[PDB]
Amino acid sequence: QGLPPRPKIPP
Amino acid sequence: LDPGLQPGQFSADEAGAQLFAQSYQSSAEQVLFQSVAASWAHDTNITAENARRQEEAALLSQEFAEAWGQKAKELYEPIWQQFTDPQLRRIIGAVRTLGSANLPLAKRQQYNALLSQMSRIYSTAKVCLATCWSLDPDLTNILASSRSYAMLLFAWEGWHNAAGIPLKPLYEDFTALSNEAYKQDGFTDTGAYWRSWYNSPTFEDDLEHLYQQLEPLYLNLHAFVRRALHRRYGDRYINLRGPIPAHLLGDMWAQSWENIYDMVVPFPDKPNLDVTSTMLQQGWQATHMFRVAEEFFTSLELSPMPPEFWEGSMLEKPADGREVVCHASAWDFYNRKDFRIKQCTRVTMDQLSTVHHEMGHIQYYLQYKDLPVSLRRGANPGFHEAIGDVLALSVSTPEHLHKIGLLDRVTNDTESDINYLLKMALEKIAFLPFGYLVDQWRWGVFSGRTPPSRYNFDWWYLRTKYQGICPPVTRNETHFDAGAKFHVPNVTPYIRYFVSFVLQFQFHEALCKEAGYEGPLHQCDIYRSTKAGAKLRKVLRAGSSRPWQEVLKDMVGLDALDAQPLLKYFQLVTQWLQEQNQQNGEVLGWPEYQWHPPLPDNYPEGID
Ligand SMILES: *[C@@H]1O[C@H](CO[C@@H]2O[C@@H](C)[C@@H](O)[C@@H](O)[C@@H]2O)[C@@H](O[C@@H]2O[C@H](CO)[C@@H](O[C@@H]3O[C@H](CO)[C@@H](O)[C@H](O)[C@@H]3O)[C@H](O)[C@H]2NC(C)=O)[C@H](O)[C@H]1NC(C)=O
Ligand SMILES: *[C@@H]1O[C@H](CO[C@@H]2O[C@@H](C)[C@@H](O)[C@@H](O)[C@@H]2O)[C@@H](O[C@@H]2O[C@H](CO)[C@@H](O)[C@H](O)[C@H]2NC(C)=O)[C@H](O)[C@H]1NC(C)=O
Ligand SMILES: *[C@@H]1O[C@H](CO)[C@@H](O[C@@H]2O[C@H](CO)[C@@H](O)[C@H](O)[C@H]2NC(C)=O)[C@H](O)[C@H]1NC(C)=O
Ligand SMILES: [Cl-]
Ligand SMILES: [Cl-]
Ligand SMILES: [Mg+2]
Ligand SMILES: [Zn+2]
Repeated sequence: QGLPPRPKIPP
Repeated sequence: LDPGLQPGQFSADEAGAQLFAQSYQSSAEQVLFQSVAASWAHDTNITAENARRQEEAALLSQEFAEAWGQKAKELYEPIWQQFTDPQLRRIIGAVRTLGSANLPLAKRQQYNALLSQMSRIYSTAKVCLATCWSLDPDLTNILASSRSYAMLLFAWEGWHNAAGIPLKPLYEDFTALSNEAYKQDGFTDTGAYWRSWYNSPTFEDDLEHLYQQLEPLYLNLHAFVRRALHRRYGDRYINLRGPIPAHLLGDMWAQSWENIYDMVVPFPDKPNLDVTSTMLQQGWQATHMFRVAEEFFTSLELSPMPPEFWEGSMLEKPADGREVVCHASAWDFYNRKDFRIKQCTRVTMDQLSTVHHEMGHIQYYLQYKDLPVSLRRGANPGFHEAIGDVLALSVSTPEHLHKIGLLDRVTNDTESDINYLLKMALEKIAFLPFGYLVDQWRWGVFSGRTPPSRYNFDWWYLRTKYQGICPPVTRNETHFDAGAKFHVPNVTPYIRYFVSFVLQFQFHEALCKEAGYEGPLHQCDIYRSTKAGAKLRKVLRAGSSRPWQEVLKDMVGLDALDAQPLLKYFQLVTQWLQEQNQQNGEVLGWPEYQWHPPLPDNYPEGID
């Protein structure tokens, strides 16, 4: 929502 | 908003919603691309100007999201829930969630600037003394390999002070605006929105029940590690009945304990399962790590990385000096062509695992790239985090390491099994309390149970409660130690990692069965199993088009998260650690919960 989804990253 | 990007008119019915969704996707891809591209430009090259460009693209995304969001609600607010097309409901439900686009312009600009500044503070913070260490690689290597208590303390304190303190006022302001935005989507607070992604009315209770099953395994691993640390650091710095000092477990957050494997390995005469030195001895570089990961994927008949990935990715920390976000990440540019990884890759065994983690994200993107943009997500966020970890479970087996030239000697005996399961527990079991606690902290901040006056008090409450660690120097509410963890200032939710550490063993069990493997779960290697590949592919190609409970059921035969596969995988070492701690007369837990270690004499004086 509002922005692009976060880049996917490790724990 | 450029006229080409603005919504037109559509009828107020399901057949118009479908044309709506098609017109949306056409323009959404462009807006996503420019946003992601500007974010990439900033994160690989942290400059004031690139931050300005990234904020303008974010504002454009908010404009777009508001226009199409308000159109979705204008035409479909009371009828979208009864649409016959379930994927179309998921699409409409997403588009009508406005998030930060609910904020007025000035507050949108404030919001976007806070995200930029928090990101810049975290990824450019340094520890000094005047020359200076960055988090990645300098402080990371100190936490992983130094065994000097005072030195580890210097890195741990320096990092938490440098990153956390300046973030606190920004994080307060971000929380308020985030909540203001999502309250206008109907959520009581941002955390309720984050939790809604799992579409389970009993999410928090379900997680609590999983943790109850897992906690005994962590308590025994903890007691055993604590004993090993006591033998090295002595009774002045390790309390056999108190929390472990938070800087001694190999990792800046004590979240993975792999790096202390050499101090805890129960049978040192067996093959050395940490193959980092063999990778060094052998001249492994980043691009070799990524090619070896890729070839596992292609062995399963999943996709290779496209040329655009190899040409666009940032696989090493830039040597040209310039500042980058070093926390590894995987990027979908939403044009169905560009996909990249940004990683400040170091040549180590745990980094090889992280390379697989990130390539699992990319594979998901490649497999669902032709779904509608709104459905280009994991069945739930924990699915996305689990894909690469599942393959890495196969890669780290001694038999697989032998196949790829990293372990010349192989052995199948009970000692070797315990060594392996203990090493995997340092990586997987030790993480569980941290994976669970981080969003308990953030849920309480978002709900207002944890106001700024208790940010650090409540963080350390949870860190002690779950992980049984304590800060090695005194902290107070000027410190903001939660902000010293990447996902907090970079506003990346965390419960996905707890979910994925449970899920990945459910996936591993199902893929091993599918591959025809008939031995112990922890020695399974699905490499070259095309049957396993096809079963994984089905999940990846579903994106978020279907309820995750149904995708999970088709894959593993159950429609819920279940700790039994993880418990089955670890069973031998779970029993072994219990036996050892009893014979050693350990106290399980940390009943001296107030204990903290003293300062070294000549600290920080003698650091040079
Ligand atoms: C490492 O070794 C284990 C143990 O091997 C078993 O125990 C040893 C003490 C020796 O006596 C071995 O001869 C003996 O098999 C291996 O695990 C075993 O794997 C086999 C399959 O390779 C399993 O047997 C099968 O069992 C299924 C039913 O579960 C049948 O349908 C099959 O027809 C087949 O008989 C066996 O159950 C399993 N044993 C245990 C305790 O898990 C393991 O494969 C081996 N690992 C490697 C990498 O070599
Ligand atoms: C909160 O803590 C900071 C710093 O605390 C460090 O840990 C304490 C246990 C103690 O050892 C401090 O001296 C350490 O610096 C406090 O701020 C500092 O306070 C000292 C002593 O008054 C002063 O010399 C420094 O200039 C201050 N600044 C820094 C960066 O150290 C702070 O006063 C504590 N309390 C509050 C309410 O913030
Ligand atoms: C990092 O970002 C800066 C912008 O902040 C880029 O600088 C531009 O570089 C080109 C030449 O390569 C110049 O024509 C521009 O005038 C520069 N802009 C500014 C504001 O200085 C820089 O190129 C980027 N670095 C990399 C490696 O991409
Ligand atoms: Cl997702
Ligand atoms: Cl999540
Ligand atoms: Mg390591
Ligand atoms: Zn990830």
